[PDB]
Amino acid sequence: AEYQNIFSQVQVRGPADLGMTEDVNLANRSGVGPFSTLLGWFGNAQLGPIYLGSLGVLSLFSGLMWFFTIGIWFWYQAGWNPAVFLRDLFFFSLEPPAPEYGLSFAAPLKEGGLWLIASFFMFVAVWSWWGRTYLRAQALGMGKHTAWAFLSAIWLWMVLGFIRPILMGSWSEAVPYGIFSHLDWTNNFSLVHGNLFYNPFHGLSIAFLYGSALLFAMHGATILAVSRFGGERELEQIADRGTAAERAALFWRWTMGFNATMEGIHRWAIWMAVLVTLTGGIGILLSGTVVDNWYVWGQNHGMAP
Amino acid sequence: ALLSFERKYRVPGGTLVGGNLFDFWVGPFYVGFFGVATFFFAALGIILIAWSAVLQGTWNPQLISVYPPALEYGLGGAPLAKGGLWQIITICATGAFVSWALREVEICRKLGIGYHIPFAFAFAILAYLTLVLFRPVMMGAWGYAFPYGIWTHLDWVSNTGYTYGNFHYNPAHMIAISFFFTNALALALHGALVLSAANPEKGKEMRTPDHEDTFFRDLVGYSIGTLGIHRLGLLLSLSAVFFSALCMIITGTIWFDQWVDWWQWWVKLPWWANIPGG
Amino acid sequence: MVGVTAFGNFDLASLAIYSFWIFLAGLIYYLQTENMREGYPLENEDGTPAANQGPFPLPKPKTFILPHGRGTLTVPGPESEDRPIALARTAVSEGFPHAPTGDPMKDGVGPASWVARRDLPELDGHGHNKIKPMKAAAGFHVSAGKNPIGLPVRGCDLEIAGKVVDIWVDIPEQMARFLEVELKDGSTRLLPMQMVKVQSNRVHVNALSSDLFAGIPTIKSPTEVTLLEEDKICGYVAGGLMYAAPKRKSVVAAM
Ligand code: BCL
Ligand code: BCL
Ligand code: BCL
Ligand code: BCL
Ligand SMILES: CC[C@H]1c2cc3[nH]c4c(c3C)C(=O)[C@H](C(=O)OC)c4c3nc(cc4[nH]c(cc(n2)[C@@H]1C)c(C(C)=O)c4C)[C@@H](C)[C@@H]3CCC(=O)OC/C=C(\C)CCC[C@H](C)CCC[C@H](C)CCCC(C)C
Ligand SMILES: CC[C@H]1c2cc3[nH]c4c(c3C)C(=O)[C@H](C(=O)OC)c4c3nc(cc4[nH]c(cc(n2)[C@@H]1C)c(C(C)=O)c4C)[C@@H](C)[C@@H]3CCC(=O)OC/C=C(\C)CCC[C@H](C)CCC[C@H](C)CCCC(C)C
Ligand SMILES: [Fe+3]
Repeated sequence: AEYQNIFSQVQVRGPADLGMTEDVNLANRSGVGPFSTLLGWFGNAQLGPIYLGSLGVLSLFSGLMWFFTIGIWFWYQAGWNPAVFLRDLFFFSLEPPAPEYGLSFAAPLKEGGLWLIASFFMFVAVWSWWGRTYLRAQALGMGKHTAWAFLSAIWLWMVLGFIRPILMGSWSEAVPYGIFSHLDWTNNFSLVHGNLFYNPFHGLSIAFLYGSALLFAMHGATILAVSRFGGERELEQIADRGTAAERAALFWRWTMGFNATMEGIHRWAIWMAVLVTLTGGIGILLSGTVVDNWYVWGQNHGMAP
Repeated sequence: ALLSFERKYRVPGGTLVGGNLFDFWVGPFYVGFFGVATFFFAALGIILIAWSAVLQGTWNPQLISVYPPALEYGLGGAPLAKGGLWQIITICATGAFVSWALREVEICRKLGIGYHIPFAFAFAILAYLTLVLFRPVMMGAWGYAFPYGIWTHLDWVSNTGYTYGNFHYNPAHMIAISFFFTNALALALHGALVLSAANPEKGKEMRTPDHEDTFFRDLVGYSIGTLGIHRLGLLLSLSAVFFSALCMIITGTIWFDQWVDWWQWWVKLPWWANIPGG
Repeated sequence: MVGVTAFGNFDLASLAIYSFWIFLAGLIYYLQTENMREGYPLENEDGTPAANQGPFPLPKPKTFILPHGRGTLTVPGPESEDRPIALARTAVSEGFPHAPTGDPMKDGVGPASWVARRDLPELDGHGHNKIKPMKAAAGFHVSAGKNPIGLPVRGCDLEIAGKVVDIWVDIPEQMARFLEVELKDGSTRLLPMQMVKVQSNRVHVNALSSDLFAGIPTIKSPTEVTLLEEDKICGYVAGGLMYAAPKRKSVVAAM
């Protein structure tokens, strides 16, 4: 049995659906929606409909403008043209303060100055999306758990990037724009602060990560295996519970000792994923403003190996 | 029964074991071969654990560890107090967990449900060994594995990683990372998404799925569908430990020193940048 | 100094985590719970002074003003049941299993169990239904892949389980759900899709046999399915992998 979970085997088509949309179809409707063959094996097929809303565009004006300022900024340390740009790429970045300074818009537009700008629009871009996952939700009926969800994510980016590196002073801090060094950063960020391994937040954050790992795996599973009675379309089973909802319910109950509802699970979900970056910000908002060395803390209280 | 719907589903089935003798539930729980077998490596588990700490380990079950064997003892069975207890505790670990797995295969026989959940669980165990057995195995001794301690085996990750410079510069590591964060996010999205289709505003009805696909497709440009997130859910976490297990079996066996350098085969390739134009 | 700590060593950071930790424990058992909306309360009896046990963290009703039609179903409902269930005893402990007492798949017990689901066409955002063959659709096309419809059907026996005639696909969502069967001498019979191997010239199953394909929950509505219906037939099948082959719940190998 199975194989109606992964692989699929068959495929049905035809017309294309589309819901209300309190606020216009103007932008909506969009592109043709060219189905995808082998895309319909693993997921649905239909590519599009797609919106083209208000806040939806600035994230592009911005977002784009941004991408660039970087690529344009990893010019000066390039000489130009393909071979070069194709040699490193992963190496290039756009380094923050140097003479250090503080929270001064620094040394001119130069130094670290450009970080300044690109960074500023990522503020605009990312904030314009929230408008969408948020207000875009009032037009189809659905609620903003989404938006909110995405708000913890803005926290981490907020802090580590903007909020965090200021309560201190120096803009020097904060994540550079790259692929290889922006890695480096994280590494010398902990390293300065003893070891981000003794930081209670990052740790619970790692605690939380695996938890969303544990839980998503399991979830997809306890549903792909009950999909016989259509253990999916959970929303319907949320309404009038089917034996599928139970069968699943019952499994972990006689195994761990406790079962939920086809509704709590997703609750434990949102929750898990969120508490994630959440603690990691709390743990950042506090690294450098209240602790320069984390190991101390640990062996300053009682915990350490 | 114990539950409302419980009853109806409690029939002498499963039994991969024999045919009863060990087919009953002790409370909410289900006692079977793998029930006492699990209690097996568990008992002896917490039976033994407490011991190596009883040596003059210390206080707070945070800094009490069980360091694996020594590196001149490379593959043999060492005494005990000197790290042999890792061999003995870890043999029961494997048995302890996998059996837990099989125990599940039973449970999903009378309910006659998916064989899925269990199978998902193994990819999980796989990692375990590659980190403890396999890696250590293709390298030398039950010594390139981690201690068993709360606040200690966190020294194994630093020391070993750093060994190499900036693990970050690892092929797979790097991968398993991307993978981890995605599904990390991703559940929050199907996670935060459902509650929302089933609990909108506060005076507005309970919407249809037609809205789920509409709502998201009407976001990025694509909305994969129910089954989707659930097959997806599978991959991503699944893959995490898959491409993960992959890099840590490449360090020490496959690789010498400096993870970055690896990435230099690409750097200084003949033609420089490979493919300039003319 | 260290314009951080509060006393002779009482850093602001310390409580920060206690704040987080307990308030965390907060969510769990209470909010994050709500996992009692279903299968609660639990099954108790009749005796002496106080009954020997029962819960109380139990929240409040959550009224669900359903999609379409009369929408009112607070999850914290009485529920329970007590509908026909033929499961007798075996031992004396409230663990010792309960065995069939008739025709297992035929009865409505075990790995072949159906709930007591509402009687109505699943849904559809634009009011209509979902579950429907293609003999009703118009524009829907089963592309080149596997077109049963006149393709064989079997189980562990081997053949004539029946032939085909169509599929019940996902009208509102786009995807195949059920498959139409006719036992030649039995017109209707739609197996799941999530358990029958499709291919070319054969459409092997596993759940049942052409010996049980006759006596499966029948659709009283020609071209219409209702929640209740789906689960019965759905449980019917799945339940062959234990009830069907007489000896499928047993052993395999030894140890
Ligand atoms: C591959 C990389 C390393 C590794 C790197 C790390 C790092 C890095 C960390 C851990 C941490 C942990 N490791 Mg380790 N760990 C490895 C392999 C293992 C193995 C194993 C058999 O292979 C085991 C059993 C463990 C077990 C554990 C846990 C005891 C602990 C947190 C687990 C967790 O949050 O998830 C399980 C989570 C759940 C089941 C759901 C959690 C539910 C909510 C979030 C909790 C609510 C309140 C709760 C009681 C508070 C707990 C606080 C504790 C600090 C966790 N590790 C490998 C070898 N491990 C973390 C730790 O101790 O942090 C200080 C940590 O920082
Ligand atoms: C040597 C370095 C340190 C270390 C240093 C750090 C630092 C530093 C940080 C973490 C953080 C994290 N660490 Mg660590 N970490 C170490 C070892 C570990 C181990 C382990 C087993 O050993 C584990 C499991 C973890 C796990 C984790 C995660 C729980 C957490 C991820 C935060 C994040 O990405 O925010 C995700 C945030 C977002 C996704 C914001 C969204 C951004 C916007 C929305 C997207 C716009 C981009 C664009 C649109 C996308 C298109 C493509 C673009 C071109 C990019 N770390 C070592 C010890 N770790 C972070 C954290 O939580 O801080 C406390 C963090 O800051
Ligand atoms: C300075 C140190 C290095 C570093 C060195 C290492 C090393 C070394 C390792 C990792 C590993 C990992 N790192 Mg790293 N890592 C660093 C920074 C990071 C960062 C980051 C933001 O920068 C991230 C996101 C990560 C992320 C990760 C993970 C992808 C990976 C471990 C996850 C996993 O598969 O667990 C899977 C966990 C298991 C499989 C445990 C299984 C145990 C069994 C199955 C469960 C037993 C049942 C239980 C006991 C019973 C419970 C009973 C209850 C009490 C009731 N690392 C820094 C730069 N990293 C590990 C890895 O996979 O290698 C690549 C690893 O070994
Ligand atoms: C939290 C601790 C550290 C840190 C530690 C690490 C570690 C450790 C690693 C990275 C790596 C990455 N980091 Mg980092 N990182 C930090 C902060 C950041 C910040 C930030 C908030 O400023 C950003 C934007 C990033 C961004 C990134 C990515 C560019 C990269 C991995 C890609 C990925 O999986 O992302 C998210 C990707 C997804 C969620 C997948 C889907 C998203 C994409 C955009 C969708 C593609 C669809 C396709 C294009 C079709 C589109 C059609 C229409 C356009 C819709 N990091 C902090 C400072 N980072 C990794 C790397 O190696 O990268 C090279 C890595 O190993
Ligand atoms: C990729 C697959 C993901 C996944 C899936 C998954 N996990 C699973 C399952 C599934 C589908 C189950 O069915 C099973 C379960 O029941 O889940 C509810 C389970 C489970 N996954 C667990 C853990 C777990 N999963 C992890 C990860 C993942 N699990 C992945 C993200 C991790 C990680 C990455 O760190 C951990 C720690 C268990 C909580 C649970 C079943 C394990 C269990 O209960 O084991 C039984 C053993 C005993 C009861 C006693 C054994 C005692 C030992 C002898 C002593 C061991 C000492 C130890 C070395 C100490 C370590 C130091 C610590 C003290 C700090
Ligand atoms: C618990 C919080 C988790 C979370 C949640 C979350 N994220 C969110 C949301 C939610 C609920 C949204 O609503 C929003 C969304 O739409 O998600 C589907 C989002 C989102 N999370 C994203 C990414 C993301 N989330 C991450 C993490 C997380 N998101 C957490 C795990 C991560 C990382 C680093 O781990 C990433 C990379 C975005 C894809 C999406 C929208 C938010 C965002 O990133 O801002 C919008 C960005 C732009 C408008 C930039 C435009 C792109 C430029 C054109 C790039 C230039 C060219 C490009 C480089 C070439 C490639 C082009 C291809 C795209 C074709
Ligand atoms: Fe779900």
